[PDB]
Order: sequence, then structure tokens, then C-alpha cells
Amino acid sequence: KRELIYKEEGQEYAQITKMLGNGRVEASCFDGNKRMAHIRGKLRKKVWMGQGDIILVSLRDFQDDQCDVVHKYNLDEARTLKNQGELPENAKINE
Amino acid sequence: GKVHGSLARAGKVKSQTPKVEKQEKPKQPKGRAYKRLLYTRRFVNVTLTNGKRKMNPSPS
Amino acid sequence: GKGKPRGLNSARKLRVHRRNNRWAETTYKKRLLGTAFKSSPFGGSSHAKGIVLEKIGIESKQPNSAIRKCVRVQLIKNGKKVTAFVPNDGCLNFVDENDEVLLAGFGRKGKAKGDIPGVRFKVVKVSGVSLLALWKEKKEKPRS
Amino acid sequence: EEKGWVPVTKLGRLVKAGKISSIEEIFLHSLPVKEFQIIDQLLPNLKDEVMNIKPVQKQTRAGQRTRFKAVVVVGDSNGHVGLGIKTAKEVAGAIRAGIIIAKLSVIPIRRGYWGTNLGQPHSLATKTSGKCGSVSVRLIPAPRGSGIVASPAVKKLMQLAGVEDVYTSSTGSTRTLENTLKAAFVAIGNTYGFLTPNLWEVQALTPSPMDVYADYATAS
Amino acid sequence: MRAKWRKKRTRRLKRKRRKVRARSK
Amino acid sequence: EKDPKRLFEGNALIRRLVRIGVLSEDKKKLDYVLALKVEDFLERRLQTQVYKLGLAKSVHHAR
RNA sequence: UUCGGGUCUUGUAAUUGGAAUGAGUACAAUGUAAAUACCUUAACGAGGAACAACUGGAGGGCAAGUCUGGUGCCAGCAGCCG
RNA sequence: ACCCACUCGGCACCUUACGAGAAAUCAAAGUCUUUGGGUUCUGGGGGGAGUAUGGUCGCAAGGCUGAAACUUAAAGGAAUUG
RNA sequence: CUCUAACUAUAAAAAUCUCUCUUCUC
Ligand SMILES: [Mg+2]
Ligand SMILES: [Mg+2]
Ligand SMILES: [Mg+2]
Ligand SMILES: [Mg+2]
Ligand SMILES: [Mg+2]
Ligand SMILES: [Mg+2]
Ligand SMILES: [Mg+2]
Ligand SMILES: [Mg+2]
Ligand SMILES: [Mg+2]
Ligand SMILES: [Mg+2]
Ligand SMILES: [Mg+2]
Repeated sequence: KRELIYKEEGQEYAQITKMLGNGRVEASCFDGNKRMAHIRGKLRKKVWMGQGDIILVSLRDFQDDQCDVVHKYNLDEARTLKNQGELPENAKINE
Repeated sequence: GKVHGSLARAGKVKSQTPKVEKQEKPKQPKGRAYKRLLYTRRFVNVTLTNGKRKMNPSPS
Repeated sequence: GKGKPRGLNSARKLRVHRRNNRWAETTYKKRLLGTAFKSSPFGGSSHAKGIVLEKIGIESKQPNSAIRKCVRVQLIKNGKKVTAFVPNDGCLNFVDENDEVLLAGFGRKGKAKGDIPGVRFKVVKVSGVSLLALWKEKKEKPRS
Repeated sequence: EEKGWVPVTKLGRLVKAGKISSIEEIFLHSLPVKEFQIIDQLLPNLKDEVMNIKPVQKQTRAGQRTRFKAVVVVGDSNGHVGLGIKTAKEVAGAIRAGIIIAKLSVIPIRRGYWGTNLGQPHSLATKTSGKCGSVSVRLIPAPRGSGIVASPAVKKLMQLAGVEDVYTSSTGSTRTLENTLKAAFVAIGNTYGFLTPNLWEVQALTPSPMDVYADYATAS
Repeated sequence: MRAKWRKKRTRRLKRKRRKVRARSK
Repeated sequence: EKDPKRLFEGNALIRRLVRIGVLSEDKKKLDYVLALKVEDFLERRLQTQVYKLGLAKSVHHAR
């Protein structure tokens, strides 16, 4: 059990819209945007991802539309987060 | 945690490096004197004849 | 043997043989086709200044892993648009979009270098002052 | 350095008896050499310079096993050259075996003149070539004092030869060192293997030393 | 890929573009 | 050999080299002047000749 | 025999003194159409002789570190391999 | 018609290196750094691509002629060991 | 130093596959 990672004014939590090739991903970000994110190294083939997950993503302060994955939540931490209210709860994802 | 700050800071490690200040630095002789001093260091004040010249040896 | 013309009065055929064979090596062909001016946004120029449009971060190639801070720029001398890398770590904050930047070559005669694809151009002077000077804080941008 | 050296290879026995003045009487009669103590005894001051220790690998069912090939050149800078390439698991053993091999394959050369012969000929006597793989090496004689114009490896080879001046030219992929050194060594060894026109006279074919001194060999 | 089939694709494209040009005239 | 251009220009070269004295007075042959071993031209520097004459005492002093 | 002469030579203090002069000044003249500038040359003019040599690099090509601190496939570096 | 022996010409074959090459191997792929018998035609890293266009021939399929922009540090040959 | 003989006969199906590649002088 690892502690979940909070946002520190420069990264935000997003929902994978679809899965794109070559390390890209489309992330519906909970800021009213459909951003594009990259597989940050140290995580490419060490932590797998996919459609219908919740990922912490760090935004590029100079280039807006593109951003990079940082940390993903394993079906436990994201539900906790929506319980506190760190994320808008209107996006419903349940298997 | 996984990242201390926000990635792509565009010059991050510059800001977090610990600054250090040049010490007193006695003036090394320059020009002809520099060449004389270096030649004296290498070939007439010979330090290691045990095979390798191994000059500027790491302190260990 | 050595099936090239070899008589004492065979200057023309052998010379034109060379004249047609030289069209194979790339440097000579590029030199005479004049493609260094129609192509190659640097109009045969070692340097050219341009105006910044935005600051895009280009992803590295496969074995390396990093996100190199490049910058788009529209040149003045011919109007064409191109990206350009920003060396010398602490200098993306020096870009200040909509400022003049003096681009040079990038070490590979108009070819992408190493792990930084889609770009072939360095950056040496911005706002008149040198990136090497800015990075080591010997001079400052007047900020016009 | 126990100089016991029980002499196998009858020639060596003669060398032990001190009945050979110099390796000339060997080379003149094309006498094969097998024991390195012979070349140690005759030429007293061999100097060696290992040129490269190349790692070499092979694939077995369990990982990669590695040896090292030492390419060491030996000589005395007075008209005697030799080359030894030898491989072993240990670097030191490899270089020692390469020293032995190079000492066995000592080759004498023909130092000639660029023109207007003077004391102590400086350059080669004839343009001479050699080949190994695609390394095709060429040596052209040099005017006195022009120095050795060659690649680092060939330059060291020429210095070990004693030739103070020779121009070189190599074609092919001289990136490899073993092929380049072997080809250059063959070329420098072919200097005698080329009929120089100042040698019309056919000599009376002096008796071989191990022929006239076959009695002292094979100590019963 | 096998160059036979790449050439076949290219010739299919040639046929399509030639038919388009013929319809244009 | 004996070519008048050879005989004149080479002899002038020898004359200059013995006037400067880098070449010895015995090796005047147009052949020895082909190998000089660059140290020799250094030996005729003003500081070097001063030190060999004295007055210098650790050449840098003279320098 | 505890030593220990230091028996044979090197440097380390980076402390202390006796000499010399340029770079800058500058009387004057020479120089020049007039001039500065150069060559001289009075008087000045060196102790940290602050009168302070930068520019690149230290895995290989390629001389030179497997010393220390920080970052932790991020920042970047890297002409090619990395 | 066979057998023998000799010769001229062709498809070839066997042994071999004393030559060749990177090697597979070649009696020509030799007589080549000891570079020179006469001659035509091809190629200059790999993709783009034998593609775009321009011709040119063809009823048609297409053939011949034939690049660049750009991208890349390899693609490839031969043999060796697993 | 003379020698030209013996033979058998199967093909069912079987797709896909993640990091991480680096060190030899005495
Ligand atoms: Mg990323
Ligand atoms: Mg100063
Ligand atoms: Mg520095
Ligand atoms: Mg450093
Ligand atoms: Mg080095
Ligand atoms: Mg460190
Ligand atoms: Mg650096
Ligand atoms: Mg090509
Ligand atoms: Mg193609
Ligand atoms: Mg057509
Ligand atoms: Mg193969």
C-alpha cells in the first residue's frame, strides 16, 4: 500500500479518453479540456496503462496542449480521491 | 514524491544546484613561466616512473 | 580490361564519362542544381534571424529519453517557418516569444542530429545578446 | 629467468655451443627457428611494444566467453623486425605468448638509399607492397631526414625496423590493426625478396652451419 | 513486403489516376 | 649534378646555412642540409647563444 | 639496540629580500602639411608585483579525473558511438 | 563400327595455388600498388522510388528515358560460434 | 592377376509474446 500522490500546483488528474500509439494518449482533463499526454520515462515499460484509468499528469508550463504522465492509481487511490473531492465526480467509470 | 516539482521546468537543475564560491586562487604564472613550470612538473620533478605516467592522479 | 576509353584521341568520351558520373555524388549535384537556395530555409546562409511563434518541446528518439526544449520561428529573409533547438540549459526562459532570434547551423549540414528529430537549427543570439552570455549571466536582455 | 633451456631443435644446440656468430648464417640458409631462446641469445637487445589488446568473444550455451588477442611488434631498430599476434584468456599470458611468437618470426630487412649512397643507409631500397585482407600497404623510399610518414601503427613498425625515413600509402580498411600490421610487416620483409640490380653475381653457396657442425648437435 | 505486390499496388494507383484523368478530359 | 641552377641555388643555400652556422662546415654537400633535426635551428636563437656564451644563468633569465 | 643522525637527493613553506623593466603616464625634441602614432628620452610609473589570460575539454575519436557535492532516463549533454 | 595415338573447335568436369580476392570460391573472377592490349555500358550509403512531372512508343495494360523536397547511421556481403 | 543383379509403403490441426544490455590493464 503506497500513499496516493497529490497535485502540487502544476499537475492535475485526468481520465484516459482513448489510447494512442507510440506513447501518446488522449486525456480528458478535469479542467474542461481534452489534452494530449506522453509516456514519461521511468514508466514506459515499467508501469502499464490503458483506456479507462485515472492518471496524474504534469502540464508543460510553456506548451499547454501537451503534457506528460507521472503517476497512475490502481482502482483504489482514485476512488479515494473522488471521495475527498479532488476530482469532479460527474465522470463515471465503473467496470 | 515521485517528482519533487513539475517536470519540464526549462532549466530546473540550474535553480537547485548548490552555489559555491571560488577560493583565493594564487595567481598561476602564465605564458613562458607556465610552460617552464609545467615542464618542471612533468619531466625533471618526475613523480611516477612505475610504468604509467598517470599524471593528475585521482586522490585515493 | 578497365573498360573505360583509353586511346590517345579519346579525351571527349572520357571527359563526358566523368561529366555524367559526377551527377552521382551528392555534394556536386547539390552544388549545381542550386537546391541550396530553393530548399534549405537558410538561403545558403550560415546564419539568419527570425521571430518566435511559440515554444514547442520536441520528444527525444528511442534509446534516449528526454523532452528537449525547442522553439518555432518564422524567418525574415525568406518568410519560411522552421523549428530551432535551444542549447545551454537555462535558456528556454530566455526565449520570450515574439523576440528576434539569430539561428545558425546545428552541426549536421541541414540534417537532424542525434535524438532531436524534426529540427536542424541552433540558437546563438536572442534580443541581440548571446545565449552563452545569458546562460552564464555575463549580459542581460534589454527587454524591448 | 633461469637460463636452463635444454636445447631441442638442433640449431638451438649449436646456439648453445656458441658455434653461430649471428642470425645471418641462419637467414642466409633459411634455417627454421622454433625456440625463442635462440633469437634472445643472438640479438641481445630486443625491444617490444604491444600495439593492441583486442577483446574477442565467442558464444556458448551459457553466455559469452572472452579471450584477448595481443598484437605485439618486436625489433631492435637495427634491421630486424618481427610481429606476434596471439590470443589467450589472460592478458599477461596473451602478451607473453605474443612476445614468443614475434621473437620466433624475426625478419631481416633491406635498408636502402633514396639516392647518392652515404654512410648508414636510411630508407628502404625499393618500393615494396604487402596485402592482408583488404589492407594493401605500399612503402616508397624517402629522402634522408624526411622522417617516417605513416600511420601510428606503421610508424611504430618502421621505428622498430630502424628505418628513419620512408613514405607509406595504405588502401582498404586499415581501421583494423592486425591486418594493417601484418601487411606492412610482409611488405618490409619482401625487401630482400626482390632482386635488386646491384646483385648480379651468383655466389658459391657457402655450406650451411648446421651442416658443417652437425657433429655437435644431438648430444648423445 | 514483397516488391511484386508493392509494384502491383503502384500500378493500381496508376490505373486509378489515369481513369480519373480520362474522365476529366 | 653540375646543373648550373642546382650548382647556384644549392650553393647559395649552403652559404646561407653556414653564414647562420646551423649546418656544420664539414657537411657542405647539399645532402646533409636535407636533415636538420629542428633542434639545431633552435640552438642558434639569441637567448641560446647568450646562455652558451654566459650572461644568462637559467635561460629564462636571459629570456 | 626505541631512537636516530638524514647519512644520497628531491620538493613542500606558498612566508622573505636584492636587482630589472615594460604597459600606462609625461617634460622635450624627432617624426608630420599640421599632427598625433612610431624610434629616443627627461621625471614618474610593480609585491597578491589586484599591472590578476582567456577560450574549450577531461568515457572513447582524443591529452587530461573512475576526486567531491547536487539532479535522478527530469534537467540536460552529446560533431559519431552514447 | 569400334580400339589406339595426334590434332582443331564447343558445352563442360576433376586435383591444385603457385595467382586472385572479403570470403563463398574462381584455371578465370589470374597475368592489378610490380597498378597501362582495344573497347562499349553501368554504380557512389539506405529509404523517398524506378515514385512526381516532362517527354517518348503503345487502342490497353504499361515499357524506355527519370529526379527532388525530406528522413536516416545504417541497410548490405561473406563466412564463425551458439 | 578374370566379374556387369534385386526392389517397397506416411504429409490432420498448431496463432500471438514486456522492460533491461552494459566493464580489461599489469
Ligand atoms: Mg514523457
Ligand atoms: Mg593583466
Ligand atoms: Mg575554465
Ligand atoms: Mg566537469
Ligand atoms: Mg586519453
Ligand atoms: Mg558526483
Ligand atoms: Mg560540459
Ligand atoms: Mg541513393
Ligand atoms: Mg525503390
Ligand atoms: Mg507514359
Ligand atoms: Mg550472411
